[PDB]
Amino acid sequence: STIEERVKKIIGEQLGVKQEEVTNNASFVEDLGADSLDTVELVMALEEEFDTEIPDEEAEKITTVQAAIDYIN
Amino acid sequence: HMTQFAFVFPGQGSQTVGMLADMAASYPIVEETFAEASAALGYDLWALTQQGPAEELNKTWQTQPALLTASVALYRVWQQQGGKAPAMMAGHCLGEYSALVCAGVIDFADAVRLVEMRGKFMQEAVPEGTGAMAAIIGLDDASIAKACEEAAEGQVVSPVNFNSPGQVVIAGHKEAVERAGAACKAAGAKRALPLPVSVPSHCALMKPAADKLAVELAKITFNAPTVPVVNNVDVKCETNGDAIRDALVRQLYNPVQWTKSVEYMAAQGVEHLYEVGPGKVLTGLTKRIVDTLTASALNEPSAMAAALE
Ligand SMILES: *CC(=O)NCCNC(=O)CCNC(=O)[C@H](O)C(C)(C)COP(*)(=O)O
Repeated sequence: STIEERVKKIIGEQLGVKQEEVTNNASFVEDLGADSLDTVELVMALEEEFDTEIPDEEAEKITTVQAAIDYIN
Repeated sequence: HMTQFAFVFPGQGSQTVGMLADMAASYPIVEETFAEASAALGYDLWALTQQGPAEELNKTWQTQPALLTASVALYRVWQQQGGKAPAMMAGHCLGEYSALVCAGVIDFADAVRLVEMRGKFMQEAVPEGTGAMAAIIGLDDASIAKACEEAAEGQVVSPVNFNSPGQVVIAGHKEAVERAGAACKAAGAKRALPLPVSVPSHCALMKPAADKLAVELAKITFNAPTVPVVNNVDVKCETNGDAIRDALVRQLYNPVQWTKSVEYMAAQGVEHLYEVGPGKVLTGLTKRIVDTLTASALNEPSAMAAALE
């Protein structure tokens, strides 16, 4: 399990979605069906697994699977 | 002619200071549309939307013409760049007025004046600081109705917006809304979220406001719609002027059936909802209502370009 695989699993867990649907280019709202409450929870859950603290100025830029992968690096 | 789409229009709560700033910078028709609204209202509506403060943008008799004008400006960008008309339209609360303008039912300047008055009647019926609306997330409809009945305490509070499975908005007196939200959370609700609206729309407190709105709507010409519009109160596509007027009157103090409205569009063969207004509220609801629907917003220039291609 690498960083990208762990980011993908969490997104699938939080959004209730199959792993094959969590593609690198999917956006949370328009593709995976998230609303704005689900995205705030998804960011929190990313801070939990990777022990980072995402400042909410740049949490608001994390709108796609790849944006989250790239932030965690 | 491949994918059938509808246009949906958001209501109060979706406004923000600076909304549509990128679209206006790309498309001069945005600010030309606001200049028409501004002339009807007597003040510069574009400046209010761009400079605020949010305290002014959030006062309902200014909120409502700001949102209506934003939605009509986005529809005019779409059409100006050659976009074709949607298969049908549905407006969420105040958005029903925006849909009726875009369908050709009500003249734009008439509508601008109309929703300013609607906000004034609503504020008159429930003064500033005395009402509230709250979104109860993840709780069954039997429990919310029970929480509301027990929290009334001689005041008004009831479910008014069926927004999706797992989202019902309640509204009434401020203190009653707080007691109902606390009891909802105590009964297993995930959140009880207060909303940025200055009046409690669609509850019984608005009934006297609806009586005055009926008289104002009688003074306005209604035309037959050129695109079907699904109304909030009955989930019906009315065409006659008297039917449309009556549904707007009743909308002010009866529940908004947004879940059933989106189900109906899907049943008619709509495959994609475009949200024609600021924010992404209606987009975030769509898949929780019908899992096979897709949705996106048309309030940024890049999204507009991609949808037109
Ligand atoms: C039409 C109307 O009555 N408007 C005033 C009441 N507001 C609503 O009915 C919508 C309430 N729901 C929301 O605003 C969003 O769904 C959430 C819960 C705030 C999440 O927002 P996010 O997806 O931007």
